[PDB]
Amino acid sequence: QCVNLTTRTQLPPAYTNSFTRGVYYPDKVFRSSVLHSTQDLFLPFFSNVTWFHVIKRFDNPVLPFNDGVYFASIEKSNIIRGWIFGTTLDSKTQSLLIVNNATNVVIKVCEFQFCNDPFLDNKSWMESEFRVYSSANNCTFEYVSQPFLMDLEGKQGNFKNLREFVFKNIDGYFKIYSKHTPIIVREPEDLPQGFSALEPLVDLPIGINITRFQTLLASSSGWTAGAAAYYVGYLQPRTFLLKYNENGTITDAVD
Amino acid sequence: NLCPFDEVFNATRFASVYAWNRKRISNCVADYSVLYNLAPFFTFKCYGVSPTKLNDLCFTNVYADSFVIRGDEVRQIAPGQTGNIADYNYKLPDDFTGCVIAWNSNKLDSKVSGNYNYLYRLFRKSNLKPFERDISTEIYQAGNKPCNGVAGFNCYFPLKSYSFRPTYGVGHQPYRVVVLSFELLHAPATVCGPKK
Amino acid sequence: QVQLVESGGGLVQPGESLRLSCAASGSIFGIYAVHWFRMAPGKEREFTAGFGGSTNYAASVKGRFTMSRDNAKNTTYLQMNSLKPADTAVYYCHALIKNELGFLDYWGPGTQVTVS
Ligand SMILES: *[C@@H]1O[C@H](CO)[C@@H](O[C@@H]2O[C@H](CO)[C@@H](O[C@@H]3O[C@H](CO[C@H]4O[C@H](CO)[C@@H](O)[C@H](O)[C@@H]4O)[C@@H](O)[C@H](O[C@H]4O[C@H](CO)[C@@H](O)[C@H](O)[C@@H]4O)[C@@H]3O)[C@H](O)[C@H]2NC(C)=O)[C@H](O)[C@H]1NC(C)=O
Ligand SMILES: *[C@@H]1O[C@H](CO)[C@@H](O[C@@H]2O[C@H](CO)[C@@H](O[C@@H]3O[C@H](CO)[C@@H](O)[C@H](O)[C@@H]3O)[C@H](O)[C@H]2NC(C)=O)[C@H](O)[C@H]1NC(C)=O
Ligand SMILES: *[C@@H]1O[C@H](CO)[C@@H](O)[C@H](O)[C@H]1NC(C)=O
Ligand SMILES: *[C@@H]1O[C@H](CO)[C@@H](O)[C@H](O)[C@H]1NC(C)=O
Ligand SMILES: *[C@@H]1O[C@H](CO)[C@@H](O)[C@H](O)[C@H]1NC(C)=O
Ligand SMILES: *[C@@H]1O[C@H](CO)[C@@H](O)[C@H](O)[C@H]1NC(C)=O
Ligand SMILES: *[C@@H]1O[C@H](CO)[C@@H](O)[C@H](O)[C@H]1NC(C)=O
Repeated sequence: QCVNLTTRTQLPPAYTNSFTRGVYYPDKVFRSSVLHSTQDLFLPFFSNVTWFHVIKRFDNPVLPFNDGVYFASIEKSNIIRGWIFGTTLDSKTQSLLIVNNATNVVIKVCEFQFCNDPFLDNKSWMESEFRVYSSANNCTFEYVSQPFLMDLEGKQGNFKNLREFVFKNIDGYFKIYSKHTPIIVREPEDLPQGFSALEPLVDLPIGINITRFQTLLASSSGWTAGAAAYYVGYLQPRTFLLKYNENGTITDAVD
Repeated sequence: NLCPFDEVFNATRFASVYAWNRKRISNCVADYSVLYNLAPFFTFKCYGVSPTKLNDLCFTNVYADSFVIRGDEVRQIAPGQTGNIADYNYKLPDDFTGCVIAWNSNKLDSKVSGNYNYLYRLFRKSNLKPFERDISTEIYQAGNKPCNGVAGFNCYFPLKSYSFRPTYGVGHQPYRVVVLSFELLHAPATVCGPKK
Repeated sequence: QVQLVESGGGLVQPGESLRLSCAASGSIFGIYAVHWFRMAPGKEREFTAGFGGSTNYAASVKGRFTMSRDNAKNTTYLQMNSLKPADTAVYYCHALIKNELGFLDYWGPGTQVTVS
């Protein structure tokens, strides 16, 4: 149940090059201090990724999905809550909703009728329109977990918390790798250079066709929020060489 | 992890056969030892695999159907079996792969006035397909003479009600029955018990 | 589970109307197949009135059994206009209503009516 939000003033998006991002653990097998080569789905260096900055002005159009997407976002208040996935999303194709609220995480595999502009948000946060869908007829899978180290509420200022996601579906099972990058005090423009090696979260034994997707942000209108910045890029299969350490974590990777 | 078989096997009441209570169980761990060692179980015969090695076999789907019938017609559970309850209430196809358990609940399903809370469909013009529930209860007509409104000749309700009382002995035992199906599916196997 | 209770049972002279209804208390997911029944001291189970969007009643009493369906309070009403001395029987309401379980089939305790 949502009125047509409108209040949309779209502008051309930005593109920033990928310096060092797009690295994840290939598998849950323990090694130590060795050079090993891999050939898998990866992120090219210095390629453009779409930058969206939101400060009124709102930026969340439809986002096509194809063979995994690398996402990043830099913030204090964790304005983003959840994501949606599917193919048509109109009470005919299986839909996946994910969101980690204040207390826990909810993963929903069911059939739905969302709003034209689904939302969960006026600087003070309200949980209004949390139930963006209107129908929950054919629900199959459910799961609950602890919230992904979200900061609750938040005051506008610097952006310390950098969160990056590599959502992918292969062999039905969906895999999520991520890491929390805090205390980035430096003024954010373009992207920082960092050697992250995103670590596993869940390996849901589900699977559907996903062609596009969207995320969720946080008086149906008149909402007021501070600045925020996030980043989206596609993935392609390539190869790399990785060096472990004596502990067994990657120190460097090269193309 | 434990699959929620307890509430199914320890349910307070079992629904009618025409409203056969069936549940899909998925995404858990189902150990068969406790159910196998459950002493008051009387008959437990399975049709697809050996009934003592289900734990190492992992299946994606679990279907459980629970109900109460007479002790006389328990052998009507077999797939393709004849009988009014099979024809008008619930039928088992001959290709069904699964298990079936039956036991006694005569001490709780006996009414001094006669247990008439259980009902069963008795008339149906088109035999129900396997694994189907039919709820329509219009005034059935058989002969070419049109039937509408009141009951009577060629106008009989398609349902009948059981008669169970404690004075009844052999042949009128109210028996609890559960039927388990694990028909293989393209979905990956999820439900199965621990392996020692 | 959801308990069914009967209200309106009382001593009624032959010739006037009786209003008998079955209220449901508990976790009710909505009203479903409900059938009203009678049994005299000496006769066996028979179907008296109910449904079959199609509503059925007994013989020669079609215009006397009038129900009123109310979903806001998840309970209906039944009215027996112009009762007869041959209708001395205990009415049982059986409802297959949806609960936490897929459905529940329960028989109302019923109220005795003595018409003579
Ligand atoms: C952030 O998100 C989490 C979930 O990811 C929310 O936490 C859950 O909140 C719901 C209610 O909002 C809680 O539901 C309540 O507890 C029971 C849940 O059902 C379970 O019951 C047993 C386990 O006890 C199992 O069969 C199975 O696991 C079920 O999932 C129920 O008692 C209630 O839910 C249902 O009750 C009846 C049952 O028929 C229905 O009629 C109701 O309509 C309802 O659907 C009850 O509502 C749930 O327990 C919470 N889980 C956890 C882990 O906390 C947070 O609330 C949310 N934070 C917010 C919104 O701020
Ligand atoms: C493998 O992991 C260990 C543990 O994370 C790494 O040890 C880290 O570095 C040195 C030893 O190599 C140590 O640092 C010490 O930190 C304390 C404060 O905690 C400080 O007081 C000491 O003076 C010293 O600097 C310590 O073991 C550890 N430091 C941490 C965890 O902060 C080790 O380097 C890793 N091996 C690699 C990366 O090859
Ligand atoms: C929103 O607009 C779309 C298209 O203009 C329309 O189909 C829909 O019904 C509208 N919904 C509301 C709540 O106004
Ligand atoms: C995107 O990449 C192309 C490389 O062909 C580059 O020319 C272009 O400048 C990039 N986009 C932006 C906004 O810089
Ligand atoms: C749910 O599934 C049934 C049977 O497959 C279908 O009839 C119904 O339309 C579905 N509901 C949806 C997709 O919302
Ligand atoms: C995905 O689309 C292909 C197109 O041929 C289809 O064969 C397949 O069944 C679809 N899978 C799902 C889960 O929708
Ligand atoms: C049902 O309850 C009894 C009594 O505690 C218990 O022994 C039995 O294991 C229960 N059933 C199941 C399937 O656990």
